[PDB]
Formats: sequence, C-alpha cells, structure tokens
Amino acid sequence: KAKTRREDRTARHVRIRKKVEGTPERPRLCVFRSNKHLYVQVIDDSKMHTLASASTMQKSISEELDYSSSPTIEVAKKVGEVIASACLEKGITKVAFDRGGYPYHGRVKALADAAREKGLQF
Amino acid sequence: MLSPKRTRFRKQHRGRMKGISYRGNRICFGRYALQALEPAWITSRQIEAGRRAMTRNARRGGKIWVRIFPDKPVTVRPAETRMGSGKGSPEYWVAVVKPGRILYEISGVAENIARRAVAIAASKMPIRTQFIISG
Amino acid sequence: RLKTNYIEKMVPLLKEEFSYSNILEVPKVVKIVVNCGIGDASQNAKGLDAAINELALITGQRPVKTKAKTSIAGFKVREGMTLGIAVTLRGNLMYSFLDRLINLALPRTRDFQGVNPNSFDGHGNYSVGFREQSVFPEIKPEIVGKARGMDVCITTTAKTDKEAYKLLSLMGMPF
Amino acid sequence: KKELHPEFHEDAKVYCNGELVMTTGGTKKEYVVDVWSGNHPFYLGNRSALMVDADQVEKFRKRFAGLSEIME
RNA sequence: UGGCCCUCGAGUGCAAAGGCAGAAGGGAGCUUGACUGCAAGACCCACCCGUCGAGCAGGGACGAAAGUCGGCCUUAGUGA
RNA sequence: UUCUGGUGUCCUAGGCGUAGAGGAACCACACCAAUCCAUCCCGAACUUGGUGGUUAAACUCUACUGCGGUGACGAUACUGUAGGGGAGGUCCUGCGGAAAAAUAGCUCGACGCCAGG
Repeated sequence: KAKTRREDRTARHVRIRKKVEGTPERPRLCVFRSNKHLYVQVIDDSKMHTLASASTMQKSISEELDYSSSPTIEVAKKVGEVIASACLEKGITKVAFDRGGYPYHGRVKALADAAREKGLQF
Repeated sequence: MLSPKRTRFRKQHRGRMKGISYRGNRICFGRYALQALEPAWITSRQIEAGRRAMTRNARRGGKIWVRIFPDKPVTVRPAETRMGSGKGSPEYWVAVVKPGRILYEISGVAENIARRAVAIAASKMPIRTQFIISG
Repeated sequence: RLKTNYIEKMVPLLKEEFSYSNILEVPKVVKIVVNCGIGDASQNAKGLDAAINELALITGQRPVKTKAKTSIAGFKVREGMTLGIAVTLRGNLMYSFLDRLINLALPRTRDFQGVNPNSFDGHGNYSVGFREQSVFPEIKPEIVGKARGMDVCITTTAKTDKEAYKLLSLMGMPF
Repeated sequence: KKELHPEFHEDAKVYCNGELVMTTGGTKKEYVVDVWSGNHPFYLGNRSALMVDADQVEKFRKRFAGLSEIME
C-alpha cells in the first residue's frame, strides 16, 4: 500500500559515533556473538581488510575440548586471546572498543579484556 | 476565471501575470471549449455574469464546469494619497487568465446550441477569446 | 496443568484442524495484560493506590504507572497524571494465572452467562471484560473501596483470528 | 512492611483447583437448567418466529368449489 | 490496555526559517566545563562591536574504554 | 564455483507488496533461569547457563514487471549576448545553452575484505 521507512536495528543501537571518525575509519573490534558461538574480528579501516580473525570453533583446533561449551564466559576470553597476539605480530596493536548491544558485562567484557593481556592498552 | 470560495485568512500581495508558460490546458470536460489570448485581472462580477449567460440561452439542459479559480487579491486606493497598502476587498478579487488555458466547457447538447452559448459568454469576458472544438 | 495440557491436547488438535506441518507455529499465548483502569476525571491518589495494591494480589506482580498521553481533549485533564495500570505475566506465571480464571473465579460469579459477542481484533488476539461484580481467590471484599471490574487482553502468537478462539476454546476459556 | 513481600501466591498459581470445599469453583449450574426456569423474555419465543404458511394443494377428487356470491 | 496500518504529515521552553529519529526528541543514574589561563587560522562591520574555533597549560565529571562537556538545536532575550 | 555470518565502498536501475523455497555445516525461533545484569509492570526486549524441537515467523535467496523509482530522441518553456516590433502590458528574430512534465525503453542492483560448510 504505502512504503514506510523504518530505521534498522544497527541504526539505533548507537553504532557509529563521532570523534573516532578523526580517521577515515576507526579500528573497531567486531565482537558479536551468535545464537551458539561467538565471532571476533579486528577489522582494519580505510577500505577493508583485517589484521586477524578468530572464532570459537577455530580455537578447538589449537587446543580445546571437542564437545566443549562455547557460550560460557570462559571461552570468551579464549576467543579474545586467540585473535590477539598474532594480530600484534601482523604489525602493531590497532584495535579499539566498539560494541552496541552488550550491557557492559556482556559476553564481550572478556573479549575486550583479553586485548589488554596481549598489549592493547587504553 | 472565478468560482464560489470559502472564508479564510486571504490577504496577500498582488502578483504579476507572467509569460504564457503556465497556462496551456486543453479540452477535457465538455465537447467544445473557450480559451484566452492575454492575461488579466478577471473579477467575480465577470465570471458570474458570464456563467449565468452561458445557460441563460439554454435553461434546463446540460451542466457547466469550471476548471479555473481566482487567487491574486485586489487592493484599491480610496481617494487619499498613499500611506500604506490597499485593503484587498473594496471592489473584489481576481487572478490570471493567461492564453493556452481552457475556460468554459459545454456538452450534452448540439453543436449550434453549444456554439451561440459560448458567444455571449465571450462578450462578458474583458479579454479576447478564442473558440475551439476538440482533437 | 494448564501448561502441560498445552502439549498433550491443545497443540495436537491445532495440528489436525489447521494445516499439517511441524510442531510449533501453532497458536500460543505470549502474555496476559489484565489492565484495570481507574475512574478518570476525579483527581484522587486514593483510587490510584487502591488499584496498584489491587492487581498486585491476583497476579502477584507490582502494577504499572501509565501516564496520560499528551493530547488536547475536551475535559480539563492534564499530562503527567496516572490513571491506570496494566500487569502482564509470562512463562509459568502466565499459564498458572490463566488457569485460574478458567477453573476458579468462574463460573463463581453469580449469574454468569458465558455468551460472548463478536469481539476479536483482527490478528490472532482476544480480549474480555469483567463488570463491577467479579470474584478472585486473591480479591478480598472485606477491605476495599468499591466493587470495580477490570479488562483482560490476552494476546497469542496466532496469525489470524480463526486461530485465536481455537486456542482458548480447547483450552478451557468459557465460550 | 507491605512492600517487603510482593506475595507471589504460587500456590493459587499452579494449584488453581485446590479445594472446591472452600469456595464453589463451578459446582453449581455453569450452563444448565437450574430449577423450573420460568423466564420468557423478548429473546425467547419472539425471536424464533414459528413460520405459519398454509395453502390449498390440488387433489384428485370431484368437488364443486366456489361461494354463492362471486367477487374479485 | 492489547494487536494491526504505524511513512520529517510528531515532538523541539516561547515567533519563525532551516535542521534533527548516527537524534539536541524522551526517560533515568551519576553529576553540575552554565572550567581558569591562552589560543594557529577565519567570518561579520566605515569604525566600535559581534560570531566560530582544533589544539596547548593547570585541575575534575561520566563510561570498561575510545571519548564528550568552556551553558541552554541555532538565530533575539540587549546598550558603550 | 554454490551457500552462510559480521563489517564497508555505493544509499528507493538497489523500495514495497505478493508467491515459492532453504539450513540444527552456519544464522534465527526456541529450552532453562537460585545467580553477574535487566524489566519505574512482565528476563517480551537485554542478559546468563544450555537437552530437545523447529527454521512457521524473522532473516537470507528465487519467481512474479500491481504500487514507487531510474530515464532517452524530438518538441516546448525559460534565458545570456547582439537587434528588431509592440494595445493587454508581453512577445518575435539571429545565435549559445536548453531542464520539469510526459512517451518508448531500462529495471525488481551490482561488488570488495575476512571466517565457517
């Protein structure tokens, strides 16, 4: 009948912020959790490309229990550390804090903290 | 080029009849029609004296349609000097009748009866009128 | 009992009567808002507290404090005054409370017909109303202001209206 | 403190039936003829208007039909 | 009150234009830069005068953090 | 190559409506919830621990040209410069530029980094 415009979710959770835009794009940290696992990514800027991308499953390859729980907070810090380290070896710590939907202590509280264990400090 | 309106906060500037650009309608309602050649300030006492005359020679027949409407007010100075702007309702109100636009429309009748009907209606109009048909 | 009956008789018939498919996607209540408006116009805080401490018994949940929406009406009502409450239960607290009105409370009410008119909203939702003469195991006609009724709007996950009464009828709701 | 215990009343929640001995929970006439029942409102009788349309069907028999006086 | 259509056609302290739902809209907690001292580079005026402004120095508030704030959506609410 | 998730370069040829269809390898519903945390009322939404079932809805695709939108050629309006007419108060001519509406037609996007089948 009549076309209606509705601002999408990722357009009201206060995703994009000002200041950080001092650079064409701020080094955000994709710390989103699915409905079973959690995926982390240190997406770069400018146009695209990233430094290092890790997941809950990928960790299982290095050294982790097979049928081990993932949603557990214990895995959070594990997913935040696996993505780290190598990310720094790629050049230099270029990750910031970006997350809209997790009430501070969200399943990302350990993801951001894990970065403070490899070198990233703010 | 006027028709019964309704009360409102009507009271603005005069305006200015521009090029034929705007006006340029055609023949939609009614068989034949009638257009103008040069813009002007048509008052209400002209359209009414022309509409009734359009059916004055008919009486109980077809239907009359008006594809026009006045807007541009008309302020006139009483007799004194010029201290401010006019009222806007001393005499009446008008609009702009640029050429190319259609005015009166007649249908549901013969060609002759619909021909003489526009004749008298054209006499009531201060500006020259052009008679057309269709196509 | 009310929740259990759902997946052992309610859903089953909802699978044969309607289109045959999976198990879910069947009419299921999501919440029950038994709002109990208060006599507007009269500016009294007593009626407000007499309401919040009224439904907080039958539902065992602290009511709400709705505010008069900003608008220009005929009366001399202003914006910012509370004049109603609407509590909604979910999960076990929902099925349990819903089972009450079905089993108890009714036909406890003297002279209870049961014949309901058209109703329906137009999207798998149903609502009812109780006169100023109801009865609930929680309500106490010993220490209360005046006999007052309340509204009960029960919304489900039904897509159409024909899938609304089919969920409450086989459930136990008076029809 | 009345605001202390919000009163869950879980007992009445899960156990809605409880004991019908205390209060009648649908033991009376939920929807059935009470006693004698002598109510004749406008919705009864007047509603279901018993249609009464009788006519004369053609039969096979020799009988003279027609009144003494003829009239349209 | 519940569901559906829910599209600057609402709400912005007050006139009006523009702008705004990454919200200054609206609500809540903590608070209260409705900061001091300066300030590259410019706009607006004949002049006076008016306006905006990254960053720096000395100390704080909020958030995990990045980070914001030198008044109030802006333009009048004034006068050497 | 196909499919799926997060984030961009482009923002209604990329929108909306309708129909069909797919996945428990991925994503959503959904299960549970004494907790960290949230709901001025409900864990509906956030959030936390996780069998089963589903993937209806939502979302991601496909098909279908109702409703929007994108958009020629030609003509027309207007106009700079240099001139000529003229009773409606405008208009014409040489020359340069030349859209809006409308018509044929296009069209229901196309890609980039990374990860998981």
